[PDB]
Amino acid sequence: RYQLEAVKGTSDPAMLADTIAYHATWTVAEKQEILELTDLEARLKKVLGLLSRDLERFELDKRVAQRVKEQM
Amino acid sequence: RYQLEAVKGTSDPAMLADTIAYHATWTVAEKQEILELTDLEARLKKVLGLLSRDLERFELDKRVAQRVKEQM
Repeated sequence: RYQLEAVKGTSDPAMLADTIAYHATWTVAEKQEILELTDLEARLKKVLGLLSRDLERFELDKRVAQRVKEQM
Repeated sequence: RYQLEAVKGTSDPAMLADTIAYHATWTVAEKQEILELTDLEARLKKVLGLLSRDLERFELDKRVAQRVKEQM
């Protein structure tokens, strides 16, 4: 959990947003598309949505695995 | 269950998993495959699934037998 200790110590939203977006390993094409934006709102919203989708898919996969265990 | 209760203080919980697998009635080949497995999580989930299935079979046997007495 050492990647969560580099997002504190300062009070500038832009730098923290940039480093959080960088820390999330995404595809290079989507990284370039994010970098193409001049503001941060749209890219932060996209990253948040992608992370929420990934968490939902992980939980769904675990629950489906348990359900398939019960089914077999 | 006295064998399992006599080894409560035994360390190396892989031993505990193997003993729980050995104390439940299924294929002896399955017992040997689980015991010789080096990893713990895989054997843990496999034995948990076997316990789920045999608990299901015994509970369904109990309710079937209740229906047996009711139908007679």
